[PDB]
Amino acid sequence: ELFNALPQPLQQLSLALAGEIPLTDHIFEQAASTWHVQPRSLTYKLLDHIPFATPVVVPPSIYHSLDWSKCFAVNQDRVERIPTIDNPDDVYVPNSDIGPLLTSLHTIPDYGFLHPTIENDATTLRAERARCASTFYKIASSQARQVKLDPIRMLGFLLLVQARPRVPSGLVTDQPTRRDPTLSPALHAIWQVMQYYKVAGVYYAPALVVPSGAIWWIPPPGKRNVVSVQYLLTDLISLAILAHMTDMSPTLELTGVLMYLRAASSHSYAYTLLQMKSVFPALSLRSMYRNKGFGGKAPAIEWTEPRSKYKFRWTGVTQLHDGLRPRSPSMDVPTLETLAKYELVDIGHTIIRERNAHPQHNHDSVRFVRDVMALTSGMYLVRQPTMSVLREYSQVPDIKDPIPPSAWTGPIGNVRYLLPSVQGPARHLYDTWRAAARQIAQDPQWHDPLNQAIMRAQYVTARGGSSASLKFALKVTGIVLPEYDDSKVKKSSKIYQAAQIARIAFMLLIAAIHAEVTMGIRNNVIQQAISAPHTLVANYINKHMVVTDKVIPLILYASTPPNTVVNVDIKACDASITYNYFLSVICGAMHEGFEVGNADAAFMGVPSTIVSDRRSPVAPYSRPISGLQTMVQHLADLYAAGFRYSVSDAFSSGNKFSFPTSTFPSTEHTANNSTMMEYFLNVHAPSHVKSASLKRILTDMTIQRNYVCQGDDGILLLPHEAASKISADDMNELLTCLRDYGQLFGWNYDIDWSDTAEYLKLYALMGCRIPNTSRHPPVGKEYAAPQTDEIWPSLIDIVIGHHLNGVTDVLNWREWLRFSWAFACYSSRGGYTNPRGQSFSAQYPWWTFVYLGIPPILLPGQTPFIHSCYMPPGDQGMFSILNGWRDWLISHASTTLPPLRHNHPVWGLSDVPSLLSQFGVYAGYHAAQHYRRPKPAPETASSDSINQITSDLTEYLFYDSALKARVMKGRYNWERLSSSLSLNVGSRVPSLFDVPGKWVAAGRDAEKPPPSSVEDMFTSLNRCIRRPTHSFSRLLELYLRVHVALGESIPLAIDPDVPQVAGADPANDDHWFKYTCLGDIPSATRNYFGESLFVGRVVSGLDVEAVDATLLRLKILGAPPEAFIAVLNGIGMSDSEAHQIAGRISLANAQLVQIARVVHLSIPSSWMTLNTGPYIHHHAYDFKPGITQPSAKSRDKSIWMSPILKLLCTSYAMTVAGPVRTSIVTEIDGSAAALSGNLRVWMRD
Amino acid sequence: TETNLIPSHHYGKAFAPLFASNAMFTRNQRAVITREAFVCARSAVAQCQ
Amino acid sequence: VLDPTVLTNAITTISESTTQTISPISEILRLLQPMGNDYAAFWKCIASW
Repeated sequence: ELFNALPQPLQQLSLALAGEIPLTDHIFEQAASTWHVQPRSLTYKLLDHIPFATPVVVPPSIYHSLDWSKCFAVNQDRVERIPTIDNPDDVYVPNSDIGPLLTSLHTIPDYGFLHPTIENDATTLRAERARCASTFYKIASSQARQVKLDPIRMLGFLLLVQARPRVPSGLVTDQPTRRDPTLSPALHAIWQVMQYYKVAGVYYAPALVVPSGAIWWIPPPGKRNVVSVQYLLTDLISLAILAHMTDMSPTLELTGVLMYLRAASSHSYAYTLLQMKSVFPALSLRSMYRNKGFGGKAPAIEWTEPRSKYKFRWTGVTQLHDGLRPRSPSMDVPTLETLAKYELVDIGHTIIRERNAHPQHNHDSVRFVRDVMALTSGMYLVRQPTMSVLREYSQVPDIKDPIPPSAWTGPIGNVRYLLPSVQGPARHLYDTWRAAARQIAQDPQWHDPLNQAIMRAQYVTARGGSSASLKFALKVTGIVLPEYDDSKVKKSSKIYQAAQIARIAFMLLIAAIHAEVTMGIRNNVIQQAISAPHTLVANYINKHMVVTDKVIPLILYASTPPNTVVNVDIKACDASITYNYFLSVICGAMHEGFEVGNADAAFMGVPSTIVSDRRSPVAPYSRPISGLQTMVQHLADLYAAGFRYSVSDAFSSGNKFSFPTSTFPSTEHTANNSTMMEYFLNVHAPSHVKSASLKRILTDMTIQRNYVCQGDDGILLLPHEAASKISADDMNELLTCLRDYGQLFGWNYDIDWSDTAEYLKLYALMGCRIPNTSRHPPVGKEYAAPQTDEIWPSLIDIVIGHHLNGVTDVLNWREWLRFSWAFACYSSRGGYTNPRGQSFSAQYPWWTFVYLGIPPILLPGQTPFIHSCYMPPGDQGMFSILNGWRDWLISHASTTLPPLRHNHPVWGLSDVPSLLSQFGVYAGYHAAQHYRRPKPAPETASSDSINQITSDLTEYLFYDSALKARVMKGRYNWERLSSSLSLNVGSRVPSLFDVPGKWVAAGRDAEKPPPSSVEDMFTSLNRCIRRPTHSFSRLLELYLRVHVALGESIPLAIDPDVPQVAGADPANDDHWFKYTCLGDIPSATRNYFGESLFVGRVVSGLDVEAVDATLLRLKILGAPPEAFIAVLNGIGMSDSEAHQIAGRISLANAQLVQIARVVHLSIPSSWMTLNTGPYIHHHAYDFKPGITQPSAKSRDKSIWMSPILKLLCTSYAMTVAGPVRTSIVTEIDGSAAALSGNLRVWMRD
Repeated sequence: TETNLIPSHHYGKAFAPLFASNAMFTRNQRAVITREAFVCARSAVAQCQ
Repeated sequence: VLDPTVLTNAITTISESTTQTISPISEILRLLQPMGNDYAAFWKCIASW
């Protein structure tokens, strides 16, 4: 059997994780070091223990391999472009073996790496062959790197979860699992593949994974190590996991496997999958319910006031019928024919046979749609960077109606105006952009110095950026010499550094007109600042424009079978904006709108030059243009020469380039979406659609209503003459007049109408959101780099991003929670070996994952699986566990450990901090608060870290216009106030002196932190484990006074048999409860949620919720009005603008969540997709005057006190794993005015 | 409701695809047969007594 | 069946200010509600008559 085949430590853990033994730190530690010590290939032996009955037979043609030498030609001078076999797009990877080009690594024999000799040739002398070999090894060991860890390890956790059956929890609606590991086609095809890699009884994995990349095993003579098998195992593992967290039927699962075995067998594994990526949502999600007899329940959502403030409201239940079926035809004819060419038709007829057995909209039907959509291979697809640029970036759009050259005026310097005669879609684009440019040019908003410092903060990216080259190898065109390091400089050309390099003349200088030399360097801060009036106008078109309340509510309303919905996705909206049509009308219109401004007004540091103006043939005359028009003359000299790309990929060896194209990797190809559809519904489609009925429908349709634009995506929802839509006459003739409308100016519209709704990759069928589990797979994670970046505790943040991202999805939790726990444990045994010294290690105890968000399986006093996966992370969850069993550990430590002599007011004389320290709670509490990334070493050239000149002069870019005085008035008037009078913080309130330090902390975050720093991380980590402070935190020790007891479940928010979310059916215990007790559509009252944050305009270096808390955190205390203006001057706001905020910030009319933010009680990301708005302020009492005690009566202080107490209640109410229920503060240990005073001691810090 | 809602326009927009064909005139054809078959059941029963 | 969630539910919904020190709802709720023998004294009195 599988269970008695495992190692002693693992058998105990599998038992422990399953629920039989609450796991202790000894169970956790021995199971952690059992993984890292034993060889990784040994967990493939466990496949040989389970018997198998699935009829999946792998072909012997998997291991055949067309060699890489035919499929990796250096067509250009140093470009390893793969010569496609049969296509332009067959370039993902070749299904070759790396048999010859491997030399055995001496540490792990029979596991080789790139040949030492071959690598040298590529670096020194190109070997059309000696570099084509190197670009094949660094792709196949990078395509086998798109994975969270070793996938052989991720399979090893699934055998732990399937080692034992789960202990029955005791809940009524707890279904034991139906999945049998002896009946699974995924991990039977793994073992059938793994027979080929067998040298005398032992298994060799074909590619052990190292943070530099994969290490491929060297086959003995006669066998081939084909690179596709490692990806064929990475998908088959990811199917073996997604069919044990989904309860996928064995027959349905079998079809998915045959999809993979055909793909490994053909020439390219990666390529085959891509051509059949949409072959599985089309069979099921797109085509559900077309048979007669359709009819279940579906929600009845309303659009309240449609024009703006999309505020959908869940109002009722519809009863479906044979009418309002999906009018669109099924995808069986089209996808199956496409499917037919790869010889899997039989896997198409199986899924069609299953789908015809779900005729009506049930829980079982919409669970089936998630089962088929979890069959698409969610692995990422690495392609050579040089090769990728050729096939993606450079595709010039085809225009079926160009602007004639006699439709422009004469030139005015560089740009041209459009003539008034030429109507069409070009005229509406010109008129909607010129009218918006003549609103921006007459505006007081962008002349304020704080708005300038915000705009300079958007250019140096606080998040993102790319590998820009430099500036002074591009300023040899100019005369301006750039700044150099005063002291040793660490940051290399960081977007921030570019600002640092030239900050002498407001981050730009009309002496710096050499911004057009080498742009967009990616595999510029002065081109982002030349493009100021291009995204200033695009942020006026995008006035009407989050996912949780502006998309999730929508997708649902659009999917209901009243209104039929066309979803419009534009393919390559980047590569459709060209200067031949789109970007010349834009720069033409902005230069026309920018004349209603004062024609001598400089903008953003660019003066007001003159221009030729030759647009009249009888009188050309020099004309002074404005400052904003001067940027347009340099935008038109930049957009017309395209964008340079200095792509130099590290995958291919010598591949360096200089690439010009017309694609930008900001919000304009978002902004052009609405105005080009506004012309469709009003002018173009009523002009010709050849249908009397069709024309009638369009006339009553606008674009503010009936269209929701975002990015390149968008949903077009028709007027209410809806379900009654003739698909032959109306909805297909509306589509061909749409798809030919976009082709007359290059926009390749890709319409795919069906009665689901796709909106930025969140599908929903019939009022029920369907999560795509292959969008973020369990084993898969992109990296997009040769060498990765994994020190050691950067695996823990992956695990919490692996667990919580699977629970936004309605993945079954019990199979999932156990899997997450097993995976979490592996991520607790780490190490670091010095290059010239001793090796090191660390051991995170469990309870360091309970503090991070993973709920525990079995505490020592309970029954397993009663802590829900919606438990909030941190102190809200550490309270909501300790509030659960405080009646247990007090009774247990009264009959074990001796009583303490003094009294802890939360407990009694029963001594539980010496019991909590025995269970390892404090060692888990102080471990996760300890930092995880290695600190950049504190090394400078001079002044003991002071007088740094790259940090002190990034402030010069942020201090233009005597704003510098306001942040100096802020840090003076606050330090005069706080450190001597009262409210003495000791640390800085979030002022503007932190963010030039924050650009360096996000800039000096260099790779390879030296061995001096990561050893210092390992030593500091080991001290906070061995001597974790016995005392808890200062917030948690005050939260534990509250005794929260919860009553019977609250009146429901959804008739709990309409299925709202992809399988949160009674197979799932709590996910069906928390999605029907609470509702979806998370729009609530304006006294709870309504997105205030009473500052709004942050400087982008500051957290918005750090200002919003500390503006409230003073108002809780006895703050003088001076302490509000001194903090708000620290952000840089003017004294007049700070005063209007200093009077506003009252607890009366303050969002309930904001008050909770003061003491760091946040609504977490786990239930952001839930309607916890009315739950907190209706139910979850802070005082129910008959159950509660009069001792816990927050009297006068209740305005700010109640929010905290209502969020401690709902933290306990979502942590337990049943229906949500009314949670009452029973009593507080010590009175509530003796706790409200206790928080105000902490709120002075 | 909508802001500028002209309701006789809104109903003519809405009630147009319900009078598109013989939806109403199937109940009339069903009613005549349920009258002839009712007398022919009343006649044929009361003639055999 | 003397169920004491009828007396309690009538007193608990009178509204009083929480800023007063002595609270005249919490006094009488302390007076009767701790319960001994589910109020069986009443039966003894009736039994005795």
